[PDB]
Amino acid sequence: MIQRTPKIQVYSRHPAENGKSNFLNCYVSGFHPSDIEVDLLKNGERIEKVEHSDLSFSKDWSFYLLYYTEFTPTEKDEYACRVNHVTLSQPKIVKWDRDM
Amino acid sequence: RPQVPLRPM
Amino acid sequence: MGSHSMRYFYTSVSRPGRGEPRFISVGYVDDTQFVRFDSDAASPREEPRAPWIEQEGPEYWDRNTQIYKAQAQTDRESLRNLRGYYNQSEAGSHTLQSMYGCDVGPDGRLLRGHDQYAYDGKDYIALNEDLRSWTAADTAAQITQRKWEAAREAEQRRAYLEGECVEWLRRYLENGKDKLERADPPKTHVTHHPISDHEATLRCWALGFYPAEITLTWQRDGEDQTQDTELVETRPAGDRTFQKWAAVVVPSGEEQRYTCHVQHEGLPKPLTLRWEP
Repeated sequence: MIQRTPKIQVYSRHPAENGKSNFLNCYVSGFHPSDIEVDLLKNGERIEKVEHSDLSFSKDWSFYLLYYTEFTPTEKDEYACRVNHVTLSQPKIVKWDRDM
Repeated sequence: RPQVPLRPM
Repeated sequence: MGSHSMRYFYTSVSRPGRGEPRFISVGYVDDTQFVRFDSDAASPREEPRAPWIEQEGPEYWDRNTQIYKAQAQTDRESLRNLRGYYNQSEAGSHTLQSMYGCDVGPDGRLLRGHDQYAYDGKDYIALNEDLRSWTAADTAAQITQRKWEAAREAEQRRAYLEGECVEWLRRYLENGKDKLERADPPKTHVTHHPISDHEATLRCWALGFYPAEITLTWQRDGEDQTQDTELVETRPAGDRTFQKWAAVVVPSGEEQRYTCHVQHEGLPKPLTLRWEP
């Protein structure tokens, strides 16, 4: 390593309530170098209107970024974040748990 | 306001 | 402590054979991002990322855009010189990062200045806190140190951090004052999360707070439960506020002997909150 693998959190901006406007967030942090691939998935498929913040970094020089999209949760719509980075064997995938 | 760039490394 | 900070974060990444290094800047007051610049934009210019910097007029934006366009060229030379010093090939991608700014106290005066650099994710060179000397990480950065000592460049850096940085931050605090000088306390609660008649997780939430600095901790009759807590690292909501939670698996039936404790600058008094059945 002079390449750190990204930590990944998936979470909503507001406490989820089904059939109510929200934002799905994928926070990737702690990674180096700065090239990284983030997709937000719904039921396994790629959401196209996705935005991310400006590229920044922590005092240890590691980068971070928030990927986000408007959405409306439902009782079992399955949302997740898929992340590729040169430190990973293959894309890393994190399901959205509305309790975390 | 950012700083005016200095000499390169 | 009525205390504030301004920081600029630069990243340049080379991409050999594919045109020049990409240069990206972001600017923060405290934990509020307020400006960006991206050399790959169709018309690269500094742009507002907070509503209170918009009140600066087009001359302010032009000037900073010129700064960034010049810094980009400077970081490209740097990248070129770095590759040479480390005896690296012309084909690989490399990263030069810069971070600089000031911390000031409630009196508005300079507490500490910062100006330092990293190559490929590792410390390269930094201005020491006296703002008159350098620390170099290895023999390659001593080559840079010798150049910058010969030119007395620390004098120019000092002038910026003591003279400029400080007054710009005051200006921005005055423009942004109800968003920058106000803390937003965490809205909080405790959720019950039973895993069986075996266990039960008390997850404790702090949502919607600013600034990011916080402390969430649990107790068992008083005693800190450091070993037996899962804590997420603090994370952006995306609306300029932050979130964190802290969880703990507690033997099923003993939940109400446990108390979450929240500390944050936005609350007069620390909170000792419990699960609501």
